[PDB]
Amino acid sequence: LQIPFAMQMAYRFNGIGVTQNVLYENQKLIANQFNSAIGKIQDSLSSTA
Amino acid sequence: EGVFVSNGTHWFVTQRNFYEPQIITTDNTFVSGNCDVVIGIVNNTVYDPLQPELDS
Ligand SMILES: *[C@@H]1O[C@H](CO)[C@@H](O)[C@H](O)[C@H]1NC(C)=O
Repeated sequence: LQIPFAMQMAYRFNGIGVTQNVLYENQKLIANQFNSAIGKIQDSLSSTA
Repeated sequence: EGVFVSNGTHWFVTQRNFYEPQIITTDNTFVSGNCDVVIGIVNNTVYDPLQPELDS
């Protein structure tokens, strides 16, 4: 069943006991922190065999 | 405890796992802040159940 990804992450936030407005009010910070954390996976594997 | 959903013209709040649409109300919703922040917020009325009693 399709759902917009920012609304899926708002459900993932309710699932951890954080109110879902915390995601919609911080969405660009949360996306930046995620994209940065995925970037560190590339660097860790591109060095630490 | 739901999602906001539209049949194309009207807006309803639904429980997330079974389609049962309800009128959007102060009692099935909560406030936080103002419209300037949220990416993709929509304009629709929210009903207040006190007012048509207080209007008696
Ligand atoms: C969805 O994307 C469109 C552009 O294709 C944008 O105008 C709209 O505001 C977005 N809506 C939501 C709910 O993110």
